Amino acid sequence: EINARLEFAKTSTKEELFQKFKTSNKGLSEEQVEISREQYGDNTITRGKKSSLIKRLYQAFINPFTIILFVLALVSAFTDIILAAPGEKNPQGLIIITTMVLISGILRFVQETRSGNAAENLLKMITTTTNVHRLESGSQEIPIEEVLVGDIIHLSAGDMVPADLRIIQAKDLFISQASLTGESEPVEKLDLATAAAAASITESVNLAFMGSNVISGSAYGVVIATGDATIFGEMAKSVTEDSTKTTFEKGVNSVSWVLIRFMLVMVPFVLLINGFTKGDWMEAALFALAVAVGLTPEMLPMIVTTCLAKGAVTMSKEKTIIKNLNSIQNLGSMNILCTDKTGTLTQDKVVLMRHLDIHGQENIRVLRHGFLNSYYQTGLKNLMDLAIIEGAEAKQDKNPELGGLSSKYTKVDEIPFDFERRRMSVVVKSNTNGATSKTQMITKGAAEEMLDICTLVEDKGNVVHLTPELRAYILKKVDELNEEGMRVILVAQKTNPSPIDTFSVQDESEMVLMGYLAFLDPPKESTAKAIKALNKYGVSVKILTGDNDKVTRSVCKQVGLPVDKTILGSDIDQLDDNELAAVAAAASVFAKLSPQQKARIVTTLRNSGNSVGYMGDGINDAAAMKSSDVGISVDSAVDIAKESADVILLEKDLMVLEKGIIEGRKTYANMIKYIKMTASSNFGNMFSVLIASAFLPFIPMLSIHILLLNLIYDFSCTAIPWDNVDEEYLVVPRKWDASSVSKFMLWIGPTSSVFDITTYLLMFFVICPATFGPFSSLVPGSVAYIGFIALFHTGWFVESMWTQTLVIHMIRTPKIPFLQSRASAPLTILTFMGIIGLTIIPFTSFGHSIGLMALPINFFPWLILTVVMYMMLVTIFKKIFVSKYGELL
Ligand SMILES: [Mg+2]
Repeated sequence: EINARLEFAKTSTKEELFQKFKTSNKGLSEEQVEISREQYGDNTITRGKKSSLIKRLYQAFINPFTIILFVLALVSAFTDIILAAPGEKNPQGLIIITTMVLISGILRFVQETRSGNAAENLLKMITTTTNVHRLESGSQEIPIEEVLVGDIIHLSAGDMVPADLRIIQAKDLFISQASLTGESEPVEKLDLATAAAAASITESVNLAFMGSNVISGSAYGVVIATGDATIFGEMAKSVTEDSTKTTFEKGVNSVSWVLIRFMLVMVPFVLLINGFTKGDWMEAALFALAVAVGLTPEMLPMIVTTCLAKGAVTMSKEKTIIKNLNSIQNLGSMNILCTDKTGTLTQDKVVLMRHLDIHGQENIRVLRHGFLNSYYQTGLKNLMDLAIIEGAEAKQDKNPELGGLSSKYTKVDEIPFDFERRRMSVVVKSNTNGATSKTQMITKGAAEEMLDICTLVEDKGNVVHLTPELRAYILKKVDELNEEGMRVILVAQKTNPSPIDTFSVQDESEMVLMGYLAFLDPPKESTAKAIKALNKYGVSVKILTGDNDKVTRSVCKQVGLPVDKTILGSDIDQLDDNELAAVAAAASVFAKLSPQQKARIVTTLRNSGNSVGYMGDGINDAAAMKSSDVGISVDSAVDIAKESADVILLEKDLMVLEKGIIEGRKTYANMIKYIKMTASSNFGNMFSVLIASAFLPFIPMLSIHILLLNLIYDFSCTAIPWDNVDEEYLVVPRKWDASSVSKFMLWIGPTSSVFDITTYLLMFFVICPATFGPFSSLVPGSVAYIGFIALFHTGWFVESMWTQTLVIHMIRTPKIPFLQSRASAPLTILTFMGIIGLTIIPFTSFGHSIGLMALPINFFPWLILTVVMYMMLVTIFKKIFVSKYGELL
């Protein structure tokens, strides 16, 4: 029903704009922006649903880890605050676990807010801008999201349409509406008052809709609709963006499920054993609560958030400004990099340009027409046009036949560039006249598309007829030049369109071929170093380009790329999906493709069990970028690429992409390392508790003691994001896993339980009796009894920390530590400082308040030996695990 406003804008004219038409200095636009924002709408991106925080927090607080923390608080409530004996009502754990629940839920909500699906500027690090002219200063580039009905945006070459907009000024405006309607050939728009309600909305020669990227031209226009009211909004309503890529959410939930399984197995066993043997069911509940607290690694979401933030910040610092947080996982799993040859593999700066006649000799007339075609072009200026302009300007002082053409001629019409036609045209004319007949129609483009258009040739000394022998001769010379490494463009010229109009493809015919211009794009100085690094790291660099095969093969061979059976688009059309997948999985250089052929190639490669990353900086490559699993682009590019991309790069270089991939991999490597280490250590400690529940007459450690141990360990594990990772782990694309975590827990876990039992006995027979006498003689309620219990708890507290935090330097690498794989300095410093903090805790007022005590100095050397023994046993079990289950982590 929104079509009423659109049809009203299409009909009438600028003279009937109740919502203001004149603006940018007089339009009453300083507070009407709020009226338009509320009454009309705002530029939103609402896809299928925007459930408010009322449901967002509801679904974020039912996370399995949050459920575990809540049930820990509930059991702590149901045991330590209500069902305890009278006088034994000490909450402590209730509040200290509710705080953990809240700190997990808030961080999970923050993550899910900035976690989305593929291309989404949720982080808002880098964005896309529109040249708006508001009534304060004007000419202020603003984000596309900050656009309201009743504003003017100037549309230029490459500028994506901000919102549903009505054209006000039009100068050779051509926009590609293929992103929403098809028909990749650019559609011409004009400013008029025609009504013509009978239309499929697509044409709308007066209306420019959202997503219709401007191929060429300069045009001002007023906004008539914004937000989901735009046709882009109804297209986004059909979300169809759900994917089955295992991400951080599923991995964290699976780790929580492994913890749930281990708890559901162990806690009932401990409860049954204690209740049936000791006859103290409340003590059994305390044992179960301690086991559940120890097994569950609280302060895990904080570590996950730290890892994600560190990865995002580091990737941004490595000239790789990422988008929605799931970009890290998507890019880190890239098997195939499908890029182009322009810019990525070649320094686009053309240093070898040639203006050649039909024979192959120099002739400045061709350069003159090329300069006329380039300097009077409203479209995107590529390297060829810039090289032509610079060379002509540098040589103008020598031969003034090129004498300044910027003022002696004035543009009067233009034909844009279509991939179908491969030729761009301009009709230029002298402004001062002097001949009353000068309307040249210079056209520059490809080889065969230009030859099939021209009907006569030039040079020699005459306008010779286009003999097929001449056509074959020109084509063969062009092929020779292309195989020499230089790309060539052919120019044509027609004259005397006395009515300066009717310029269609029909008028772009029957021309005189002046000659061809040759340019060389030298290969980049990164001589396959980036290519070899990507191959080492698990990325197959495939080239998707539409240029001639000869130049592409020359460049690829110069950059050490495989010059081999190169599939052309003509073959791709004949090759069905199965054989196209076969050749794509085999070939690595694809030349002379179409914007849709690249999309088909990417789709088939992805569907053949792979992940594809397309890097593009043009209007047409977005068709394949949206078809790619991870979208990559440069900052100096068109908006249709950046909006559809995910890995926007501050510089164009494959090494930047490689470093971004490495940092993204390191994020998950450190995350899974921390998860495995914490889970295995917790399993070992609680398994020692379970196996010693039948002997010790007291709980080995209080629930508050284990909780503080875990909190200190986790807050000292915040340097895991800044931890060095072995190259052997960073050279293979990897995804989230939980089975390896479970194997690590069940294998490298009990090796700590054995020495936990050793420390149990050494406390119950060597130190606590040394300070209080034999425990059997100790009477319950005495100072000696409570002192014995507190000293045992403190001893296991200190020993457990010293073993859990110092084993990180060993289990981090599957190799010999400190000999082949050193740790990170922040990790070591944080480990040492946390260990000192825990060792100093029981000697202060915090001890004897939680239940700790000062320890005898004889207790320290036993720990010095126990830690080393644990290191050795861990190394043995680590080599066993590596050689048995393939990899350690
Ligand atoms: Mg331990």
